[PDB]
Amino acid sequence: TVSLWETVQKWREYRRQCQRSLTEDPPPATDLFCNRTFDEYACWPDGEPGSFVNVSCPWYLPWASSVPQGHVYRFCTAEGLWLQKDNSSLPWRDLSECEE
Amino acid sequence: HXEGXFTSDVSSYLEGQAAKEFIAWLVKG
Repeated sequence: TVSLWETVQKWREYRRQCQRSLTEDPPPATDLFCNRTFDEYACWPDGEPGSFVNVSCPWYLPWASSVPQGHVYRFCTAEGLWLQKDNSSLPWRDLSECEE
Repeated sequence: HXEGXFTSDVSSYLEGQAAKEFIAWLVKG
């Protein structure tokens, strides 16, 4: 029975590891890659222009062991910007494989 | 013996919900 405090500690560790990776990983081959980023939910690598990018369900989720095959998706546009949801600047994301 | 019909289920559900609402807070922004 997974508690809030356990989940916060795992999230902090996921964030810490993500931030190290963002800092440490070498720069993309061109500025047309979408920028790696931690969006509070998942750690995203650089994205090739015109491509979908996927990462595994974030491991700190309370139900992570119930979604061991799932992935979350972004789309990197040809201009090096993550695709945005309309009438906002929030990124488009498909998290449906990582729901409870 | 009915699952979800006991006070222990309600208390476990409430604690699980604290963590799930934290997740939903992270997803939003």
